[PDB]
Amino acid sequence: NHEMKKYTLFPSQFVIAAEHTVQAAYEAQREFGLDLGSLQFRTLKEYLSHEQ
Amino acid sequence: NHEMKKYTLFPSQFVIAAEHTVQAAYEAQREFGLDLGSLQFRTLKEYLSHEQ
Repeated sequence: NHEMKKYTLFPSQFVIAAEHTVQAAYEAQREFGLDLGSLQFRTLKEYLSHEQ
Repeated sequence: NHEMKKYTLFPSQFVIAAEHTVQAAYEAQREFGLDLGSLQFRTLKEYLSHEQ
Protein backbone atom coordinates (compact mmCIF):
# COMPACT_ATOMS: atom_id res chain seq x y z
CA ASN A 1 0.00 0.00 0.00
CA HIS A 2 1.00 3.67 0.12
CA GLU A 3 0.57 6.85 2.18
CA MET A 4 0.95 10.62 1.91
CA LYS A 5 2.21 13.53 4.04
CA LYS A 6 2.30 17.33 3.81
CA TYR A 7 4.48 20.29 4.77
CA THR A 8 4.19 24.09 4.84
CA LEU A 9 6.34 27.21 4.59
CA PHE A 10 6.06 30.97 5.18
CA PRO A 11 8.37 34.03 5.04
CA SER A 12 9.12 36.85 7.50
CA GLN A 13 9.64 40.64 7.41
CA PHE A 14 12.21 43.31 8.26
CA VAL A 15 12.25 47.10 8.65
CA ILE A 16 14.79 49.86 9.31
CA ALA A 17 14.99 53.65 9.19
CA ALA A 18 17.37 56.61 9.47
CA GLU A 19 17.12 60.17 10.76
CA HIS A 20 18.83 63.51 10.13
CA THR A 21 18.04 67.21 10.52
CA VAL A 22 18.11 70.15 8.13
CA GLN A 23 20.56 72.36 10.04
CA ALA A 24 23.10 69.57 10.55
CA ALA A 25 22.95 68.68 6.85
CA TYR A 26 23.43 72.32 5.84
CA GLU A 27 26.37 72.72 8.22
CA ALA A 28 28.01 69.53 6.92
CA GLN A 29 27.51 70.66 3.32
CA ARG A 30 28.98 74.10 4.05
CA GLU A 31 31.99 72.75 5.95
CA PHE A 32 32.84 69.47 4.20
CA GLY A 33 30.55 69.37 1.15
CA LEU A 34 29.01 66.00 2.01
CA ASP A 35 25.51 64.70 1.30
CA LEU A 36 23.90 63.01 4.30
CA GLY A 37 20.91 61.48 2.51
CA SER A 38 22.98 59.37 0.11
CA LEU A 39 25.27 58.36 2.98
CA GLN A 40 22.39 57.09 5.11
CA PHE A 41 20.71 55.44 2.11
CA ARG A 42 23.83 53.48 1.14
CA THR A 43 24.52 52.60 4.78
CA LEU A 44 21.03 51.11 5.18
CA LYS A 45 21.30 49.24 1.86
CA GLU A 46 24.61 47.66 2.87
CA TYR A 47 23.56 46.87 6.44
CA LEU A 48 20.41 45.04 5.32
CA SER A 49 22.36 42.51 3.25
CA HIS A 50 25.10 42.25 5.88
CA GLU A 51 22.63 41.31 8.61
CA GLN A 52 20.75 38.96 6.28
CA ASN B 1 23.73 57.71 12.45
CA HIS B 2 27.41 58.59 12.14
CA GLU B 3 30.17 60.27 14.14
CA MET B 4 33.52 61.84 13.25
CA LYS B 5 36.89 62.46 14.91
CA LYS B 6 40.14 64.40 14.45
CA TYR B 7 43.89 63.72 14.60
CA THR B 8 46.93 65.98 14.25
CA LEU B 9 50.65 66.03 13.41
CA PHE B 10 53.62 68.30 14.09
CA PRO B 11 57.37 67.93 13.35
CA SER B 12 60.57 68.38 15.38
CA GLN B 13 64.08 69.84 14.98
CA PHE B 14 67.78 68.98 15.32
CA VAL B 15 71.11 70.81 15.42
CA ILE B 16 74.79 69.82 15.51
CA ALA B 17 78.09 71.66 15.02
CA ALA B 18 81.83 71.03 14.90
CA GLU B 19 84.82 73.06 16.06
CA HIS B 20 88.55 73.02 15.40
CA THR B 21 91.25 75.42 16.56
CA VAL B 22 93.83 77.05 14.31
CA GLN B 23 97.01 76.20 16.23
CA ALA B 24 96.25 72.48 16.50
CA ALA B 25 95.01 72.39 12.91
CA TYR B 26 98.24 73.91 11.59
CA GLU B 27 100.32 71.59 13.79
CA ALA B 28 98.46 68.53 12.51
CA GLN B 29 98.71 69.70 8.90
CA ARG B 30 102.47 70.20 9.24
CA GLU B 31 103.06 66.89 11.03
CA PHE B 32 100.80 64.58 9.00
CA GLY B 33 99.34 66.54 6.08
CA LEU B 34 95.68 65.86 6.90
CA ASP B 35 92.59 68.05 6.51
CA LEU B 36 90.67 68.54 9.76
CA GLY B 37 87.90 70.64 8.22
CA SER B 38 86.91 68.11 5.57
CA LEU B 39 87.05 65.22 8.04
CA GLN B 40 84.87 67.10 10.54
CA PHE B 41 82.36 68.09 7.84
CA ARG B 42 82.09 64.50 6.58
CA THR B 43 81.71 63.12 10.11
CA LEU B 44 78.93 65.64 10.81
CA LYS B 45 77.11 64.74 7.59
CA GLU B 46 77.36 61.01 8.31
CA TYR B 47 76.36 61.18 11.98
CA LEU B 48 73.34 63.36 11.20
CA SER B 49 71.79 60.51 9.21
CA HIS B 50 73.14 57.79 11.50
CA GLU B 51 71.46 59.19 14.62
CA GLN B 52 68.08 59.47 12.89
